[PDB]
This record gives sequence, C-alpha cells and structure tokens, in this order.
Amino acid sequence: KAYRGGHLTIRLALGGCTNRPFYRIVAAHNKCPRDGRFVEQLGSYDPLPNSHGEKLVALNLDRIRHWIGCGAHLSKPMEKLLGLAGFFPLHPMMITNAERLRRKRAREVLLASQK
Amino acid sequence: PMKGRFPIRRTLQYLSQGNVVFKDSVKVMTVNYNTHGELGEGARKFVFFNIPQIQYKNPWVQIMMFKNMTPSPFLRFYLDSGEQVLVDVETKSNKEIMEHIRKILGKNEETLREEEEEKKQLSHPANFGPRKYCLRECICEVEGQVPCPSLVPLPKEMRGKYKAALKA
Amino acid sequence: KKVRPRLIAELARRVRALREQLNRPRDSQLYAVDYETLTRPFSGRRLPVRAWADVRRESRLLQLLGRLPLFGLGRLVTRKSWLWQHDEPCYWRLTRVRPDYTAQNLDHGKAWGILTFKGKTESEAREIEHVMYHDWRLVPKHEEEAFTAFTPAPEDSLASVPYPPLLRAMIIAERQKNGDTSTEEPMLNVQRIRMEPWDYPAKQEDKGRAKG
Amino acid sequence: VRSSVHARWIVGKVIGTKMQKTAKVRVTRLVLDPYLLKYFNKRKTYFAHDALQQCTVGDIVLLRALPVPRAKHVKHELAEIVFKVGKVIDPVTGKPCAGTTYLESPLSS
Amino acid sequence: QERFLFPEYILDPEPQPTREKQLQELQEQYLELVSAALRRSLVLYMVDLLDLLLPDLPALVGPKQLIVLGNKVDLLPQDAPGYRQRLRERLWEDCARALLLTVVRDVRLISAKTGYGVEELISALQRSWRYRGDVYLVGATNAGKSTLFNTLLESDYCTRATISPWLNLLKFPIHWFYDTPGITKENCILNLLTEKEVNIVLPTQSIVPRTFVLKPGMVLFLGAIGRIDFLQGNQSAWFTVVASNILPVHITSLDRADALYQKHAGHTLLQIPMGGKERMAGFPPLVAEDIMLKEGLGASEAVADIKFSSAGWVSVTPNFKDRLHLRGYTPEGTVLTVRPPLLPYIVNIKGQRIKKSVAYKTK
RNA sequence: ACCAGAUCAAAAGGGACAAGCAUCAAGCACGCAGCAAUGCAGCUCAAAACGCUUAGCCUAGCCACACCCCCACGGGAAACAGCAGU
Ligand code: FES
Ligand SMILES: [Mg+2]
Ligand SMILES: [Mg+2]
Ligand SMILES: [Mg+2]
Repeated sequence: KAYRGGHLTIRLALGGCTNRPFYRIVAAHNKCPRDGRFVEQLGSYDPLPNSHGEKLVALNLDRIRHWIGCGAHLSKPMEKLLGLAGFFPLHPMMITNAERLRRKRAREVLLASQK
Repeated sequence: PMKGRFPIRRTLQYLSQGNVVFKDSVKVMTVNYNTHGELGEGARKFVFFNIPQIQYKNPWVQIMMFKNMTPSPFLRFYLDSGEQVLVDVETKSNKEIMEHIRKILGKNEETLREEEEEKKQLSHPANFGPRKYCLRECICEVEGQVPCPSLVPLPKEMRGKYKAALKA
Repeated sequence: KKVRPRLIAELARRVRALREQLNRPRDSQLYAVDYETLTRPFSGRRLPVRAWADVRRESRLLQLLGRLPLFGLGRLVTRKSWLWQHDEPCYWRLTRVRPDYTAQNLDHGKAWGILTFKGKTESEAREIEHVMYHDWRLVPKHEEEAFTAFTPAPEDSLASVPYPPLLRAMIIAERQKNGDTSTEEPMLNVQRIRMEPWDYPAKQEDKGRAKG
Repeated sequence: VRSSVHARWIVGKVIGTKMQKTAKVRVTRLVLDPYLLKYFNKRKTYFAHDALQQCTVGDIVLLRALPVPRAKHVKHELAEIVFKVGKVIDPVTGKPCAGTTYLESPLSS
Repeated sequence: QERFLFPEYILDPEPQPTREKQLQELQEQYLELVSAALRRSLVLYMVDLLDLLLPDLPALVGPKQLIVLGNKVDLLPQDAPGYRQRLRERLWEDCARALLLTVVRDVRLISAKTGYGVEELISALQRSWRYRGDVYLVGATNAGKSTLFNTLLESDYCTRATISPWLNLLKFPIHWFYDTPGITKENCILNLLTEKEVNIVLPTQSIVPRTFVLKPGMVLFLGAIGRIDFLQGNQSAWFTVVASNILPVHITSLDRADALYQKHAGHTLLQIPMGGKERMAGFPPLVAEDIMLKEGLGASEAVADIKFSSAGWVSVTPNFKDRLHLRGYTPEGTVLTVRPPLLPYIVNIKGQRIKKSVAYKTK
C-alpha cells in the first residue's frame, strides 16, 4: 500500500497476552500499524521481571546502528531503553522523572513524619 | 506403480541430487544430440537422466534440446556476457559430461556454502514471531520468564482487574 | 488485461487543481482574526491560549510597515518574543516587502530581510516567517545603533564529549581486539554539530500555505 | 547490459517472417509439472528485430534483449542465426552437415 | 525591477472555462404512387420485431404472394427456449388477425446486421416454383430495408446495382429486385429525437433486460422520454425494461418523480433528449395515459408489455391475483401502447437484488 | 537539523500470477517498419484466444472498497464496512 509520507522509526510492538505485556523492538514504517508490518525486528523486551527479578532486553546493536544511520527515528520508550542500556545518554525525562519522584518521596516523608 | 522407465527420475529426492549449479553468467544451454549412434549413447543417457536435475537446480537457465541436428553431439552454453561455450560430449559418459560441465561452469562448493550462510542469516534465533519465521512466538515460551496467562493465571496483584479495584 | 481509463478521475483531479488555483485565498482572508473570540473567521479555528494576550496587545509586521515609507524598507524590525526571550539583539533588516494590496489597511503580505539572531547576522536576505503573527515591533530610527550594538561574546565551547558508556566500551574493546592499545580516551566531536535555538527562524521558502 | 527486458538471452525458433525487419521467434522452456514432476516444453512467442531480414522460417536463432522495448512486442534483437534452416554447419568440426551426415568430410582439409 | 501591462489592446481569459464540456467531448403517398406499379411477382414485407401497417397491406400491395421477414431478431433477448418459434407463431396470428395464410406463404426471422438466416432465405427463394418474377422489398423506415438490400446485393442471389426511376430507386438483376421507399411511421419518438438522440436510443447491441422490483406509489423513468407510475397495487411487482443498454433507467418515489424530471430533463441523468432546457422547451411535454393490469399471472410470466414507441418496452409481472394501476407518461406527439408480452418469460433472466435498490443484477 | 548517497516505495516498462465452463471457438485491429508522410497486412487462439459464472489472496501480512453512478467534476441523496448500540 503506497504511503503518503512517513519514515522509518525504531519502536516497540506490544505482543503478549492480556496482563502479560511483551515488546518486540522493531524498525517499521511509522505509518504502519503498531503490531503490523515492519522492516526488521531489532530485538525484544520483557517488562515483567522474570524469576531472577530481571527485565530482559535484547538489542541487536549492529542493526540498530545501521538503521539509525539509514535515518530511522526513535520512539521515546526506545530512547529511554537505550539510555538505560548506556548505548545512549540517559534521557532528560528519565532524569527529571527521577527528580520528581525524589521530591514526591520527600513530601510524603515529611507529611508522614509531621503527624 | 509410477509410470515410465526409470520413474525415479520424477521424484524430488532424485531431482535435488543435481550437483551442477551454473554460475549466474550462464543463461541458455542447448543440447544437440543424435537419437542413434554408439558414441552418442553417452549424450543420450545424459539428456535422459541429468538434464532434469540441471534444470531443477537452475530454474532460470533456459534449456533446449535438438535431436539429430548435427552428426556429432555437443552442448553449448550462452552466457550473460554474450560468450558462447561449446562443449564436446561425443564418446563421453553422462557422468563424465556432468563432471566436465560442473568443472567449467558450476559454482564451487565454497560458493554454495556462502549462499547457504547468506540464507541462514535470515533465521535469527533471538527474533520472536510466528513459527513460520522465528523459533518462538512469545518470550513467555522461555523458561524463567513469566508464563503465558492462558497456561498459568497471573497473580491477582499483577492482573489489572484488581489494580483498578485498588484504584477504587 | 487492458485497463479501462479513469477519465472522470483525471477530470476531477484537473478541475480541483484549476479551482484551487483560480480561487487561491488572499492573505487578508486567511490570516484575519476576531479579537473578541480570537478565532480566525476564514476557518473558524480558535488561536491557542498562549497567543491570546499577544494577539490582543501587539501588532503584525505588515501592520507596522503600512505606516512607513517604502513600507519601512531598510528598517530594523524586532519581535516581542525575541526581545523577551533573548538579551541579545535580534531583528530583520527588511530588505524587501510585498504587501497584500487587497487588504483594506495593507497589513498582510510577505517580506524579505537579513536575519540577525542573538547578535550574529547572516550572509543573505531571505523570506521572513511568522509575518502574520502579532509579536512584531519596529526599531525606531533613533536608538537603532544603540539597540543593535552587540558585543560578540566568547564562542569557545566543548570540542568533544564522552561517548555513552556502552559505546565507549564497544569502541575500546574493538581497538584492543585490533591491537590498537592506544589508551587515549574515545571522544565524540560536537563542533561539527551546529546547535540552533528552537525559536530560530526557519526557511519560510519551504513552508506550506493554508487552503479553503 | 542494464536492459529493462526480463530475459537477457533466449534461443528460439523462427516461425514467421511476415513483419518488416521483425521475425516471430518461438522460445521453449522446460517447465516442471508440480504434480507429475516431469518436465514439459512450455513455449512462448517473442519478436526479434532483424534489420537485415536474414531470418528464414525454421531457423534456430539467438535473441538478445534490447536496451528498451522498441515496439509493443519487439523486445529482442537477433544476435545470431544459430542454425540456418537446412544449412547447418557443425560447430564442432565447422564443416557443413546435412542432418547426421557430413557434406564435406572433416578430413578434407 | 518594474513592469507594466496595458488595459488597452488587452488579451483576456474567460470565466468558468467549463472543462466539463471538454471531457463531454472527449468521452397515402405510397398508396397513390407505388401501389399502382406493384398492383400490375413477390413481395418481401419487412417487419421490425421490436416494434409490434400490417392491416393495410391488401390495399398497399394487392392480392399477390407475400413473405414476412421479422428483422432485428438478434437484438431480442432469449427469454426462454423456443422464443424464435413463439415469435413466428405470434406473427402468424397477427397476420391472421389482419390476409390469407393477399396471401402470405412464409414467415421468417432474419437479422441483416448479423447475416442470420439470409442464406436460408435465399435458398428458400430459389428452391420453389412459387417464387418467380420480380421482388418488391416493402417495409418501414427503421425496419432495416437498406441493410437487407445491401446484404442481398453482396451475395450470389444477384446475377452491380443500378438506379432507375420508379422516384429513383435501387435495383439489381436476379427479373429485377425492387427496393421501394420505406413507409414512414407516425407517432414515433424517433421523429422527435435528433440524429444523436436517435442513434443512442436505437439499440446497436443485443439488449440486456433490466429488472426492478417496485412497490405501489413508485415511478420509473426510461430516459426523459418514458415514465411509469405504479400504484394501487395489492402487492409489489417486477418491471423488466427491455430497451437500449445505454438508456438510463431511474427509480424514484411518486413525490420526487416530477421534481427530478424538471431538474434533470435532458442533461446526463436522463440522457435522452439532449440540449438542456433549450431542447426541452421544444420537446413535447409528457402526456398521461392510465392503465389497469390484468390478474397477475405468477411471478415469472409477464402480464403486459408497455411500449414507448420504438424506444423500448417494459414487461410487468404482478403477483398472483394482484391487479395494479399504472400511469404511463409519454410525449404528447407519440403514443403509449400496452400489448401482450413479446417476451413473457423475460423476468426469469436476472440476478439478485443489489442493496436496498430495487434493481436486480443483470445476467 | 542541510547535502549526502543510504533507506522507503509510487507511477511507468519487462516477467510471473485463482477455479469451472468449448453447449464460450474464433477475437475483430486485437501487429510490424519508418523521424514522418506513409507503407507492409499483419497480431492472439484447441499448448484454450475471446467470453460467461464463482471466489478476496500466496496471511508477520498483502490486494481492493470506502453509500451508489467502476472514477466522482457532477449527479443520485443525505450515507456507522470506526467504537458502543438499534
Ligand atoms: S503467547 Fe506469550 S504470553 Fe501468551
Ligand atoms: Mg466510489
Ligand atoms: Mg453503510
Ligand atoms: Mg459497528
């Protein structure tokens, strides 16, 4: 199907059954459906901690580099995952959400203590 | 039973046995041979037995035959570069002809193995998808990870049906 | 196998093209505004909240040029947004103008100027953007030199930055595998990257236009 | 080289010469019957441009894809008359032959 | 820098160039002159099968041998097996109504356009003693006399053609064949229609019946020439239009039928006539004619064919025991005719209802 | 961010590509040469042309439709084949 515009984007396809999310890191034409056709699958991601308490992430770094070079963009979740991986700098919103969480914790601690 | 002499010729197991895979340069092959002649018996047997294998292994290489066009039998390959390779087959057995053509125009086992590696690259184990393409459909298949909800119900803590209950 | 030609499809395409061409709306129509509802009458869309005060209080570039000789050609025009955002002088030289005469007060149209941003000028005059916006202001003939007096601040900046941890590790490992035991840190040059403020004027020449 | 036509080189049989400078060549490809697994001579018609009009009905010809289709159907040019009808020269011995019998014996020269 | 153009000597464009038009471009005398000669031999009377002068033949030609030729048979759809035999029979009863079976010795069905039956007609002509002397080809204007004459001339029947005064007419030797002037038809929509309109109306390809299921209080429009209003019907019914495939058929309610008629007169929705309001001003208004249909003979046998002169007809099948009231609107000058069904089993050939639309898929 | 060639993939050209019916056997311009005039009179087809009937397909998905008039200027007419619902 001819697409008017659009561009490659490295993103996540939400597979897995209900209440059991699981993501396939794929490089697909941005206009294509979320779980639909995709140019190439670059890895996978399991949000639910496994028996070892690990959120497994597989990133085919070679192909990820190749596609970023070819000009694929990066969805915010993928940028955050790469930042956690250390392949990219920590996302500004990751840092700022950490700080917001810290302030929330400080506020809640103060409120609980000031009974 | 299967019809015709040497019905084995009409089985994939035999057709795939062809070891001759022409280089991409070859585009056409013409087999001139005589239906009679003791010397041409080798060429006749070659046409009867091996040509099907060559064609099966080289679907795009056109193959055409010519009965009793010239006193002597021969093959002639026309390459993409316009070159013409004339191969004499008189007095040769079909096996000898096959080996000669393999030597002079067939891809070597090294090239074939290289093609095999290029092909197998596609089947990345780490990828997940329908059995048709990837080994595992969902990471749940991997042991240690949270198993699929269908086979094993998730804890009430993880099911969103009760996260909303907590929300209330 | 032969296809049946789509004559009516071709006619529709050509007719729509011609209709758009011959009824191409005027600027005074497209970029009108209702200062009561802050809605553009032509399309009926309401302007975003953050532009309400600016639309009510400030004036447009051509709305100013209409009160100058040669449409103020050769004057320096600055934007209120620029003045608020940056302490450095930013403005256009306004080399050329082309108003929409059809407007009653000739307060719409196009302009071309030499951009000076943050006190750094450009090499050529190009088309303006956001002409239709309301955040424009005029540099008075007097005070022009004092206002545009810009002291070039020291521009020296980081030549390179560290790689992200994993990329650094990958590069180092590849080097060691190749035997390149040079322990010098791997750095990523950034001078090549010309960072520009998000509000920097864009190429109006490649911008689109509204339609009816 | 970078021809837009599909089949670069094809050997066929001339089966018509009722078109100016154009010869109607029939090309036969062995095709695998998916069921019987026997190969059959599927045939297709091609038009070869012949400037010299040297094609004769029954000749075996080699056709080279033109760089671009020069007509609604003319997509090849006659590269070489492989076997002039009834004037076959044994490529092996280069001597003329009539069927399976040499005209000039190879020992002639 | 600067330039100017001159409001004098101007060259100017036009308003509303209307490329739509461009694409529209892109995409008694016989009695008093000829009967005297004829009544001095064989007569070939050509009758248009679609249009069904016969009773006046005894005075026109006199008491001589006559052969009936039903023309334009190929354009008639095959409603049911043996329809050719049924048509031959129908012609036979029509002649009996009007004549000895003047004597008519043979009734045959021919199609000059397709050359169907012409050779058999020639063989019959040459096979028997009874057919000796000259041949006079009599018929109406649209019957196809010209086509049949050309066909016979281009055949072994003739021993090339000459023109002789009777009025100069064509002839060829066989004794001489005589092609008489065509008898013009009165009250014909073709007379009102122009050359292009007549060409469109006249079917050049085999007709495809178009069936439509209609409930009481509805209206059908065959071009802008014919209209039918179905009402006072105890049950729904089916109407099969047999007309030129390129004649639009439009179905509407009785309320909107008029307003649509004025709005779309001419134009393209009702492609006949053409010229818009200009042509419609001269075009006669559609006068009304009331009709009552007999008991509905099932849902497969037509009860009546309503013919709008030469444009076409509509076969009506009501439901069993159902009696329907109809009002046919036809141009003032021309006439509307209710006749026994020419193709009574034409309703059967059809497909299936498409959407809520009354139309049936055409087979 | 620009260019880069890279990636993606239209239109166009070549090839490939469902089922039944021959009680669908001829299609009727379906070809070629020439810069053009113009000439040549050819082209497909019992190895199934042409035509009628049925069907979404070769499923990470793909093709097509978007109420109808194949299209949609225009007209018919007021459109859930988006979700929930009648
Ligand atoms: S298929 Fe993987 S969680 Fe169910
Ligand atoms: Mg549509
Ligand atoms: Mg609907
Ligand atoms: Mg619904």
